[PDB]
Amino acid sequence: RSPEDLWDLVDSGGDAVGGLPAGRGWQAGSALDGVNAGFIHGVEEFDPYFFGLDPVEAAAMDPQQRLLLETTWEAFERAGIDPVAARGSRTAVYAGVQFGGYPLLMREAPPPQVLDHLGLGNSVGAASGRLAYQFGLLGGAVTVDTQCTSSIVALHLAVKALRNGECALALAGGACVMSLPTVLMDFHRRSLLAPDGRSKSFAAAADGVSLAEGAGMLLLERLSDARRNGHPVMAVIRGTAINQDGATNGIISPSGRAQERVIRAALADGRVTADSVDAVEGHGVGATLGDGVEVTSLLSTYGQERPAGRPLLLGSVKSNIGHTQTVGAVAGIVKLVMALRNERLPRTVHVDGPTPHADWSSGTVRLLTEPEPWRRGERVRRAGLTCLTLSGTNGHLILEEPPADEPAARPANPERTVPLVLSAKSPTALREQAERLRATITAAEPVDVGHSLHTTRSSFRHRAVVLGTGREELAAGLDALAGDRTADGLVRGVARAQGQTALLFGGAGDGTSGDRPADAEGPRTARGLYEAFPAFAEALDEVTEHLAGLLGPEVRAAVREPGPACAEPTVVGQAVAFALNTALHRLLTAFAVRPDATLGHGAGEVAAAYAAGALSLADGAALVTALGRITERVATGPGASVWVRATEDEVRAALSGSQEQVGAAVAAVDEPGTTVVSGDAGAVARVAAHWRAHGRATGAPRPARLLLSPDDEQAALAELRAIVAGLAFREPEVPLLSTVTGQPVEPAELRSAEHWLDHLRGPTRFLDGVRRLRTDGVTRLVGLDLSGDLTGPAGRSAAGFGEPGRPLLLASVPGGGRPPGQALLSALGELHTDGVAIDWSQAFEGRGARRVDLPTYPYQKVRCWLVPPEPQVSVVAAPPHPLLGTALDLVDATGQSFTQQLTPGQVAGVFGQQLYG
Amino acid sequence: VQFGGYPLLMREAPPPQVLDHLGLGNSVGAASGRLAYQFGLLGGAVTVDTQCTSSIVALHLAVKALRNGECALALAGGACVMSLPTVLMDFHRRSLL
Amino acid sequence: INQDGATNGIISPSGRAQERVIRAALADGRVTADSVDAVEGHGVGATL
Amino acid sequence: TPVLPAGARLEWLLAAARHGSPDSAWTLTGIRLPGTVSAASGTPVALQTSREDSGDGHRVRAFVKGPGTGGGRWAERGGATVVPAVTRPAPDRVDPESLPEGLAELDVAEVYRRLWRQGSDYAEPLRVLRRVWLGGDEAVALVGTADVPTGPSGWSRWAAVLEAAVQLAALSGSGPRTPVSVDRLEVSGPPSEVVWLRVRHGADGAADAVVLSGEGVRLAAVQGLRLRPMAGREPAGLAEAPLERHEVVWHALAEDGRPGAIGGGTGSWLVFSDDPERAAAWCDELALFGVPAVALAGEDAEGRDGTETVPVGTGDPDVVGKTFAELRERGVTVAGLLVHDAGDAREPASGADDPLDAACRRGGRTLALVRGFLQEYAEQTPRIVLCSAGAAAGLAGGPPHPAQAPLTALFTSLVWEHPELPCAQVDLDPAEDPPTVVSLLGQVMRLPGAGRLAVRGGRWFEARLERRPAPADRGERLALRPDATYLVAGGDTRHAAAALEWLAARGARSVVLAGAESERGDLAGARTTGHAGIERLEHVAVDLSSAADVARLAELCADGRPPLRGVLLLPQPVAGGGLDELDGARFGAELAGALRGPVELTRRFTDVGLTGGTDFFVLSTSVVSLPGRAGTVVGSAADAFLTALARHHRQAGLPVVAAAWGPWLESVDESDEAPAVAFAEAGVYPAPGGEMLDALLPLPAAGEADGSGEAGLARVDWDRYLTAGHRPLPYTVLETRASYDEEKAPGFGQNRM
Repeated sequence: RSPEDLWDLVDSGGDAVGGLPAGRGWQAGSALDGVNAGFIHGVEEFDPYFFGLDPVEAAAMDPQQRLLLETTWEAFERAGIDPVAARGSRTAVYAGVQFGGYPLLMREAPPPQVLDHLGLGNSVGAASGRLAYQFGLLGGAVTVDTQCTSSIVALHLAVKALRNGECALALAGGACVMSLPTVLMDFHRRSLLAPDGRSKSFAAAADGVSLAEGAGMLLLERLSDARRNGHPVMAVIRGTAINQDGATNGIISPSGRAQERVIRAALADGRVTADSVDAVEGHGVGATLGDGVEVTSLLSTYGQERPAGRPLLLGSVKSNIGHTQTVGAVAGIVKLVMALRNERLPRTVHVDGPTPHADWSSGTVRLLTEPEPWRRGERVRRAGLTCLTLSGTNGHLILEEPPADEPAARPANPERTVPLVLSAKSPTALREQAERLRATITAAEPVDVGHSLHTTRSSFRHRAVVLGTGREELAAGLDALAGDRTADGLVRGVARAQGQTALLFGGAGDGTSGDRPADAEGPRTARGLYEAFPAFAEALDEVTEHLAGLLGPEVRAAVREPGPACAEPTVVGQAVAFALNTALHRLLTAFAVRPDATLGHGAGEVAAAYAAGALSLADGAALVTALGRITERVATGPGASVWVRATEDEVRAALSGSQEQVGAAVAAVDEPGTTVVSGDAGAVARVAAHWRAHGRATGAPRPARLLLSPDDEQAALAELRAIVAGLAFREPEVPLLSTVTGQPVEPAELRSAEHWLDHLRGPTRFLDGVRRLRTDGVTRLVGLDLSGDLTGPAGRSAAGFGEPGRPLLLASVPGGGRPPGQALLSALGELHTDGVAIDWSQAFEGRGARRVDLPTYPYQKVRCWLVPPEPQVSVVAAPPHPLLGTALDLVDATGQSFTQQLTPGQVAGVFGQQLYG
Repeated sequence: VQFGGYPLLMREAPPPQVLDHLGLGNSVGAASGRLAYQFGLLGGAVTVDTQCTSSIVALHLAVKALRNGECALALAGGACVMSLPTVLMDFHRRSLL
Repeated sequence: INQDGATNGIISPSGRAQERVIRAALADGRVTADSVDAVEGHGVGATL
Repeated sequence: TPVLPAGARLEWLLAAARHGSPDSAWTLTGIRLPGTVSAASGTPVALQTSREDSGDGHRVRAFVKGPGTGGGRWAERGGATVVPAVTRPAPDRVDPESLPEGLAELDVAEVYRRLWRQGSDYAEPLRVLRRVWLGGDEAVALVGTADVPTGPSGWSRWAAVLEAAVQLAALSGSGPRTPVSVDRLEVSGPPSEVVWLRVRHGADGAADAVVLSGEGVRLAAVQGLRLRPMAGREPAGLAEAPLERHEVVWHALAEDGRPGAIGGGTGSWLVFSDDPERAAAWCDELALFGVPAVALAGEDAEGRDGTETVPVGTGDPDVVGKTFAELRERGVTVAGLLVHDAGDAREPASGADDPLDAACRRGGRTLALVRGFLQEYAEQTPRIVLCSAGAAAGLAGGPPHPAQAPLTALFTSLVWEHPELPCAQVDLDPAEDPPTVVSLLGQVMRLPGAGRLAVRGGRWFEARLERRPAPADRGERLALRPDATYLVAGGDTRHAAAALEWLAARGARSVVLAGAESERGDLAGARTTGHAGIERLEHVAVDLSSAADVARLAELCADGRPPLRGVLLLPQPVAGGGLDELDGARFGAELAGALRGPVELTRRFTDVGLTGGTDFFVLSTSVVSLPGRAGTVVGSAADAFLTALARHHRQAGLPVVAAAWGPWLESVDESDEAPAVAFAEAGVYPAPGGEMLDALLPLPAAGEADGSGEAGLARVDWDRYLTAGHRPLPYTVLETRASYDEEKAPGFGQNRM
């Protein structure tokens, strides 16, 4: 199922020819008794749902179309190209295929549904069309037939298309499946098969040919374009030719001369010289005469020009796998490509001695009777294919090494976290990938595996992310995924296509609510992000070094080493909170998280407005520092605040109806079960006592949260109007909601010095803001929880909204995970899992990451065939005596009777006497 | 060229002297092979299929072969014969005609 | 030659592909579209 | 299973009869249609027919013959006497519009549903009724364009038109039935594109019919059509479904296990618990989230958070109804009810160890609650959540507690008796802290309709009923060890005789009939069939409700006989009863009466160590109790309790098993088949007790030490089971949870769209 599987077979010196396939519906009697051939087992099994095919059309498709379709996906995956990125490309397709007769299996007329799919399911020219349709490719898409040479002809045409600049990529190969037995019956009837079914390539033991199946596709590009795109190169195809035996007197060999011409034509096309070739993967099909003619034509070309001490090395993979018919040239390429990578030439099996039908006596050519080393070095390694056919279209290719595989010059690093990302089209295929991948992570570099997975593979509907630092942690996470058992290192889920996402920005001071063990640890965690994510470090300094000048360099120390002041209502705290909010927003957008709305609480509204694009970064810091100084006057003022476990309408009614309320008012309305009250410390404390007398809980006391006098208002309006008039406002990219209104912000409101003071002339209405995000379609909701635990009141106000039992995802980005990066990567992993198209590159940026090979997709195959599998073959019995015919069973008959019909061609066979003509 | 299904006209089995010629008589790859055999031509011989465009595709490749200098002349075209009625029956059944 | 590929029918995939192949054939021949007098179209008789 | 339609057989005889002639008018008489022509899906069929001319003028005799069964021989499947050239006039232009005048119209969709509740379904070419009217002992119909090949012109349309007459002849009846004979059939020409049928049941057990053209011309007539002599022929031998093992398997919600939102202002939540602090704390959590709620507890506890005190502990629904009626008089609107059970905490709270009485207490209380509340506000379509703890098999948290079992029975009773109400069972771990109430109601409100959910650790599971093959050949290889006694207990004589026959057929040398009838009834027939292989047979006449008579069974096997190695408590009948018809006192009495027998035996045999020395100890239950069924509350409760009790001993390492079987074929009464007819329409088919015992008994050596869940063994078609009864909203035990976010392209080759 891969080049490495072929290499393991070939390099171990095995063979793959065996007994006939069961489970194909073959009616064949004794006519194949004792025949051996190289079959693909399970060719009748396919995964229609992976390709989006209806299973009745997948039953109608010729197995050759199915193998091309399946093999093409795998070719893109090993090129390291996402097939979704190939859609709309100028990729051309060239497929060698022959009509296999698959519809002729049917014992009875087809059902009316499958009948309408048999046409495009079985046309030869439809095969390349179906590939280019499925993969959305725009180049030419042609099928070719020349019997055995069809694959080498497809490669030649693809090389000539790429050199002529028709297309950016070309995709070339073929398929061959014996869906019907008839070709085996014919080659057996005419005694062409070797009696044991082995193609004894070039051996004195040569006996005959041996049939086999196969499919293969190569993805091809001009070497200069491949290199500047940074693609992998497995080998170089350097030059190609086709010719024809034609016809002649037959005292000269047409094939002998024609093979000598095609070799010289291919060498000239490649602009190489015959002395520079090391090996030939010859045809060597095992016919007694043909193997002698081929070796003769090599002796008269390559065998005349050898360097001193360098015989041409000859072999053939057809000895390991049989003939393979239309794909013979692909099998030869896959062997040579793996031989180049492993730096060895494999043995040829079943050689008893070199065939007597050629003069080996020159010593300039020898069979690979034992494997030989083929190290990279000063002499550039090169090899040739031949492929031949009785209808006379010959071909030859020259292959060459890849360019030098230059190392990364790889740096040392601490073990920062790696996010492995997996996805599949169904849950079982997800767990299959976890098993396949575990055999790789236990050997390859974890950062290189992680960096490969997010870019060289497509993203499907069922998703998982595995986080860790050590190879053992990643292996433990993958094992838990494979076992379908939950572990904290991983995240699981299914992509909702709905994009609708919103982002929540906090002010500094709300950590006064008392959860300072979290609201100081959030900022300490945000310090940890500077070490792990370059986009954060740049963004933070682009606030800090730009705008610390408004406060003096003391704020730079507070930003670099955050502490309790970062959770407190102060100019420094407000500035630090704005800096860290800005840095996180620039980090999340570097991960390609895009908000469809923003909401900001208190002074966090400036950050939410900045993130909505409504301001420059400089305007933000100017406004934040003004609101910072106003906040100092309020927080240092004579008043107080409390929270009460009573809702707005309860508190407002009890407050307004009673006395002992003097100057106490509702400051915030953020979650259904509690509200915050502020004003005179006397009235505020007495309102709290009143609610404890009603048996409610209260949190108390705290500093003031509102303007305590119109004196403070007039001072603040004088300070704001001067500054607000100077800010370079512009209209937002995405809807910005305000906690002043609980509503979207208009152009004039954005520009209003009154509006910016209304954060201090409250209440704050965060509950209404979050409730509006959900009416307006927001499915997933992200907290910049550096202070006030802002996602908590968001969850408690969001979840009770209304009837439909909707999806709701709450994510906290500077979260509680112990290594600081794992909290952020876990939150991103959860968004990516739910369906956000996150760009993982920030986890791998600034590290020694290299692309490496990975397993390919695990199809979940099921039987797709026009007929049920046969019963046990014991059913068969002798034919009727030719003119006695079939015995009837008319039920009440007193003695048996029989009938025969003789058609005209049978009549002349049975009536063996003529009288008078 | 496209596979026409011609041998499927038979009701009886063929005589063996016909049977031995049905393979090369009906293989689509053999169609271009016969021409280069009969006329003794030495250039590459290719049979192509792309449904209705099969001829213009064959002609396009022949123009490229001549421009590349692969050959002295090129000989390009195609054929289509309804040896069986089944394609008319499909287009009539689906009311495409 | 080109394929019309596969996408939403609303943007006329065959229509766009036909416009591309015409421009490519002109660009291969080095001719310009004003210098063509007539075209022998497909015109198979299918209504759309 | 596919069958040849009776109208097609009746046409097949006519097609043979008219073959030799151009004539357009025909008569067939003395018609017979014995047996049913059928073919298991994917099998060839050979057909033969003969015109065995008697030489008596008109009298050609026609026969039709179906093939041998396997290597068997041809069999008659119809026969008729022909009379050509009918040569007599008939009435003309009989107004078709006069036919419906006395009669009420029916929807054709309900007509084909009525026939589906007679086991019969039809392909589109036989769904040829277009309008139907019915009244008293007759029916009439309009038949559509019956467009058979050679039917719009040609006679083959008679197959469909005659099958429509059979559809109407069956429609007036009850119980599954099929034609047997026709006394006369008379025909003239092929049928028109429209025809009118009249069918009349005026004769004793037989129907007559007329077919008219759209103009009212006589096209055909039928006399003496009979179906009754093949009403209720055995559906068990006809049904396509094999014997299989059915299991309630818990699947983790690994994908998509995020709770989502809660319904907000659309009502309020009633929260009842055994613990007033739990109901209070969950009302607090709902209040934090802005969801209005009320805390309730039984009158056994104080108003510890101003909680409503409910007269539960009285078995009566009506005082409970009056208690909620006061809440409706406050103006309360209910979104749903949450009932929370204490789990095993009743054991330290009471100091008792009485699992059957604990089940009787729980069920009695919870019925009074649920009925009393449904009687008051079911019109609001309230959601119901029944929160058990430690009820679930097949999961972590140790063995299930059998005293929980009334809750699963009560849940499935709501699923089938009030299918308009969305509801769920949640099973908690009994010893871990319960999850946040928002996690419960969120995860529940993912479900339209109904389902069973369980929580262990932070992880959510959903139950699915799923099915796998059952190797009966293990029972062919099971030789019962010869140096041993086996018990057959508690069954009626029909089950006992079949079990005894299976024991003899498996080499059992010593047996005791531990039945109540066993040493008092005429069991000489049972002794006779037993002694076809049983060397030693003995009988007890045991009352299984008596600890003393159960102690007599424990004195046996200790009495020096060949030592005990198998025990089988056979199936038993249990009284019918829904949620309606029932109250908590009645439930406690009936459940105690149902369970005491098998409980006291299993207990006593385990206390004296005859259990575990025994290789195979089996308790009977119904497969129907896995998804449950309407009107069988106590039977479901008993089956659930024995399932949990069996697992409690199995997790203690003992070879005790509860078998959840289909109906035994030998237990189908020949006198009145109606119980088996009801099962057959519901897609449950009887099977031989010996084949089920063969598929079951050797298996306990395989372990399956947790992951088996609730398990059973029967012939069932769950698609019939689900579509029988009635249910608008999905039920995730039987059915896939939901659709999900994907859609499909127009595909290759399409110039369209």
